Amino acid sequence: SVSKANVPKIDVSPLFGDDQAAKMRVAQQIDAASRDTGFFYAVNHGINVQRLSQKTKEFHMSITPEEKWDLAIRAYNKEHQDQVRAGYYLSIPGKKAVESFCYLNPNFTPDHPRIQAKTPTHEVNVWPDETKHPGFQDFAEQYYWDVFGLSSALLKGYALALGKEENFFARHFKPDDTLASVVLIRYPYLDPYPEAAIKTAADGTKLSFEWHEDVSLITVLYQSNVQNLQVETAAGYQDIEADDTGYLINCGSYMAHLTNNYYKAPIHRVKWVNAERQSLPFFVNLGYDSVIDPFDPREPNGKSDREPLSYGDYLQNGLVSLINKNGQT
Ligand SMILES: CC(C)[C@@H](NC(=O)[C@H](CS)NC(=O)CCC[C@H](N)C(=O)O)C(=O)O
Ligand SMILES: [Fe+2]
Repeated sequence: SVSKANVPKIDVSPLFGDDQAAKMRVAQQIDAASRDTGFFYAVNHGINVQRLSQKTKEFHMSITPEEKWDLAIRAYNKEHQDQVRAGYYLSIPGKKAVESFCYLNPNFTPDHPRIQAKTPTHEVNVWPDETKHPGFQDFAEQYYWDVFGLSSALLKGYALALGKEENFFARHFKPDDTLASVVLIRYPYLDPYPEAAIKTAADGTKLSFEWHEDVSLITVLYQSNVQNLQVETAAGYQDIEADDTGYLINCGSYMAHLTNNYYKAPIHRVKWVNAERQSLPFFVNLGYDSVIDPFDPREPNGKSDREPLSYGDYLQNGLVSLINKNGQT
């Protein structure tokens, strides 16, 4: 018998306003969720998720093998040595079902100083041909800034929840240098479904992606309406109900580090379900040099003995570790 996780729906609209007490009431709800299962749905967020889903589906269903090779990351195309993060992550017919397209900050151009310095984790996005995918790049870049704006507001909520001024996290989340990424993931319907793409957990559950903590400050996720996620609790895994009108929010391991595990990064996994669906995360990453001094909200003085960790070092190590543990996606 698998139980269902308590995942509250939080109206985040006050975080865009100037009613300070209303913002505190949202923060209290974020705090409560972050100390319980670690997940909540953000509702009344203002993002046109219908258009997001439609445009993503048009892209996934119309891109051809030729185009996928041309956009592929270095794991799938040895010619693209500069594409570790950004580009197309191919499926492998009969072996690997999932495929995805990842893009980074649109402001990362050949002229950007971090690109000119060849700083790790910064890359210039690759895009399909405008004539084959009209409006796709325009849509995707605007979506990046829309979800950036929602994420900025959420970070104000997290700061207030922890007793800090509302710009405590957001001041490090800047359009000019954020390492945040969008991933447009297609999980396909397949018949027969390749057995190599199904993992069996210790408890017998069939999975598409094994247990992990997120490499992020927070993760801001839109998924279509097919139940798939489970969160670990002390009493075992619990199902997270789907909601295709809201964003599912959780903390990543950078938040756990800087709060001395007061807000844990929830361990979660993806159940195998044979259904055509979309999983569209935005990983809220800071800048390469961003450092937040850790603190412990449990102590009156907030003192922590944990070392400050540069976000760039955290991200570089975290991305590689996730591939080594859970496989190349
Ligand atoms: C659980 C979902 C978020 C999704 N999984 C995922 O997106 C998983 C686990 S959080 N994430 C990753 O592989 C990290 C992608 C990082 C990205 N290439 C980048 O360079 O920034 C899924 O549906 O499998
Ligand atoms: Fe995750």
